[PDB]
Amino acid sequence: NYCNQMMKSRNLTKDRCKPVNTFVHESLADVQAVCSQKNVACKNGQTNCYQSYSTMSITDCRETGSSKYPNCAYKTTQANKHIIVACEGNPYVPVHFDASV
Amino acid sequence: KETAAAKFERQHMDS
Repeated sequence: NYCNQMMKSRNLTKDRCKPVNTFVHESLADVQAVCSQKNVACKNGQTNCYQSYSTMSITDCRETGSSKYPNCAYKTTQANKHIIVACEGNPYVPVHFDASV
Repeated sequence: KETAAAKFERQHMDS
């Protein structure tokens, strides 16, 4: 499936099985634009997080309960949700994915 | 090598 394929390709499951990972299907510029949108607090308490005004297309990749390195197995769940990312640097761009509502 | 913004792109971007 898409998750097992993209996780491997992006060097995410080549040397380990990462429990979860979300892929955003919007242009990179549109995602970077979120850093100037709705300012909220990151679950960790920090406040350099921003929620997207609109929902975006995303694919949630979750490891099955059976997955074990080297045979990682993922469950693919497509959806449209508001993304929340932590921004920093100059330019101000996303460095962490916080959640999706 | 890989900056934090670069890593976010490799890990989560799939336009």
